[PDB]
Amino acid sequence: GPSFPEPKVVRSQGGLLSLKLSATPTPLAIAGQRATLLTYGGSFPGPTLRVRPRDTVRLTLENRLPEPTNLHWHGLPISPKVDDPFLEIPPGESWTYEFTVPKELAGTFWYHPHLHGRVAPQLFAGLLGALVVESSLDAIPELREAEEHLLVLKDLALQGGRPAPHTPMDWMNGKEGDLVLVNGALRPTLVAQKATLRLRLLNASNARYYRLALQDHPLYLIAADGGFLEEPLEVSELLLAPGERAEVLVRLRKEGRFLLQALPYDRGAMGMMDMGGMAHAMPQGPSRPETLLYLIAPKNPKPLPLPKALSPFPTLPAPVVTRRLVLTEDMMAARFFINGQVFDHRRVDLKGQAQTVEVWEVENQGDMDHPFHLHVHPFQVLSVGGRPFPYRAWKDVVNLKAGEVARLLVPLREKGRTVFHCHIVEHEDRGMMGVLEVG
Ligand SMILES: [Cu+2]
Ligand SMILES: [Cu+2]
Ligand SMILES: [Cu+2]
Repeated sequence: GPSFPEPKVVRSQGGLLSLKLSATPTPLAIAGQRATLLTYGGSFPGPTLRVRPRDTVRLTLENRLPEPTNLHWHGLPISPKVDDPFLEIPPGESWTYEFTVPKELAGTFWYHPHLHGRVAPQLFAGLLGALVVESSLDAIPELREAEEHLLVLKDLALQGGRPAPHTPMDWMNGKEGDLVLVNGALRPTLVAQKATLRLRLLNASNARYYRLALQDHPLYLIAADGGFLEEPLEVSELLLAPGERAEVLVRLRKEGRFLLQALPYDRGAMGMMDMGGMAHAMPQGPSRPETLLYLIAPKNPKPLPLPKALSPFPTLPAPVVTRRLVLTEDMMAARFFINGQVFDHRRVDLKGQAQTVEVWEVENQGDMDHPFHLHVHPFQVLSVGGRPFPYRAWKDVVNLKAGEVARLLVPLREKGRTVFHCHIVEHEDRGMMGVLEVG
């Protein structure tokens, strides 16, 4: 096939994407070995769904797993009566998700399970896929002429031909695997045919971070989790925490082979040591560097000019309330808290008013990085760690290093009961989740 593997794309037809998708244990060949994963649509990753604004999506999920499951339409500002974090599809049963894609939307989104207590093993086993909302901005020449690819960043560990089980330490840290894959392939080669690449990036890992850097090149950020920036932003590297997305332009500068790497990054994962005293927790330190893919430039590359503008970001109404949510950890118990509490599906933690704007101050008082995710209501990151954010764009995951405060501007959109949680999904399963009701 193509030198660069990418998930099969399913496109809406005549404004309708109608698709049956099974969640099933699936034999397959992955990274040169046979393994049985849990997949959507028989593939790892699941198929990429490509839609336009105002399309209707009608997705029937058939659960052929031995445990209940559901879908989270991660990043989509749709109703929590559709993107229902409390829904349970029992084994053997089916459920149809039907929604309209919002008119003012563009970017890379994704779908994965969100059944509390079971997310980490199901996501780690292979249950995820991308959703792309294509926009009229994709027709400006500087983007239309670029060579576009999706890069699903997800790691894996195998044991006896199956996803490796979760250990107690995995529940504390979030599980990372030794197979660091792109679109389910081990260090694939991308033989570029054009000098400008447009790369949609998705961190679909349980817990692994990707400190992205392309050898000898900057990256030009053009979209965050949930929409375009206002103009391209040059970066030397780009950290993608679990659940985050980005879109970048790569302007290949000369012929040759360039490594795209996940540079060493210390997210605060912990190990245990015994040095004659008692057993003590000790930092794992930075991750070892990983090569994600080999990028081969074309002959005599002459990249397009960057676009001068992308999408203006909405001027939001003045906020009507400021909220403070404090993240803490009990590492040895693998328990994780928001404002001193663990998730309870019966308890409403925040009550807000639809079509008002709130300021959310999220403070990480733990020692690990925590990627904070809010369902249903995309937000504008104002600042993190006391540093103003260098661009305006819709995000739905914000990474907090130890001690940092993020200030978010949160317009409340669809009414209903939804959740916010750490997207180290082990931490969510172990209680770092709360309930927001919008009325
Ligand atoms: Cu998610
Ligand atoms: Cu969630
Ligand atoms: Cu966390």
